[PDB]
Amino acid sequence: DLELAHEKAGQQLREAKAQAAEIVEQAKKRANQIVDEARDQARTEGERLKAQ
Amino acid sequence: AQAEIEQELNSVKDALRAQVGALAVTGAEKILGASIDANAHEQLVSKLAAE
Repeated sequence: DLELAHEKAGQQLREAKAQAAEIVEQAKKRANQIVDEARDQARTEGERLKAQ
Repeated sequence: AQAEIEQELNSVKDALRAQVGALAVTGAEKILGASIDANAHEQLVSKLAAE
């Protein structure tokens, strides 16, 4: 029973660590959207002014 | 954007300046080609002899 309890402790640490990696990867994925949407808006306004 | 708007604006002034300068030189050539005669050499050849 104590060996199974030790295995359960290790299992939840591996699960939490796997979710931690996924949380950070979703943040990296989100950062690229924030930066590229700013680029397209800024370049579009630059063309708006250039045509005028 | 803004800097490039100023980049184009000054380039247009220079394109005009390049044509106006050619016309001003042509104008001076046509004016001198009619305003100069024997009465000018006594004021130019005489000037060079001191230079």
